[PDB]
Amino acid sequence: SVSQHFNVYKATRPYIAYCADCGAGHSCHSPVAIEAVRSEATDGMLKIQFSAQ
Amino acid sequence: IGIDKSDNHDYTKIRYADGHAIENAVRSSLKVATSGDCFVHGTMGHFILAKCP
Repeated sequence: SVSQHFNVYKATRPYIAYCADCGAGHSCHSPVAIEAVRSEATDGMLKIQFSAQ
Repeated sequence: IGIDKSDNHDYTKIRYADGHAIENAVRSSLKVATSGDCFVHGTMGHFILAKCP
């Protein structure tokens, strides 16, 4: 099942990283932090990658 | 915003006039919003602070 797909994440963890914004223009060190928007579909469908699982 | 109907400081009350007597409205129902949705940065008395788009 999908558990097989998630067999990789057993040795991973979310991390805290700088953000530079939290909806209030302030340094965060937030648990959620965007790292790279990866728009590559001609249809248009972002692949936001962020520091949480 | 910040004072209950009984003239006491309270960060979850909004003295909103009604008829002839003061009333008390829940503060969490404040939706200062232009076309977008302003992130209210803090309020006191008659003055709200916003960062509208």
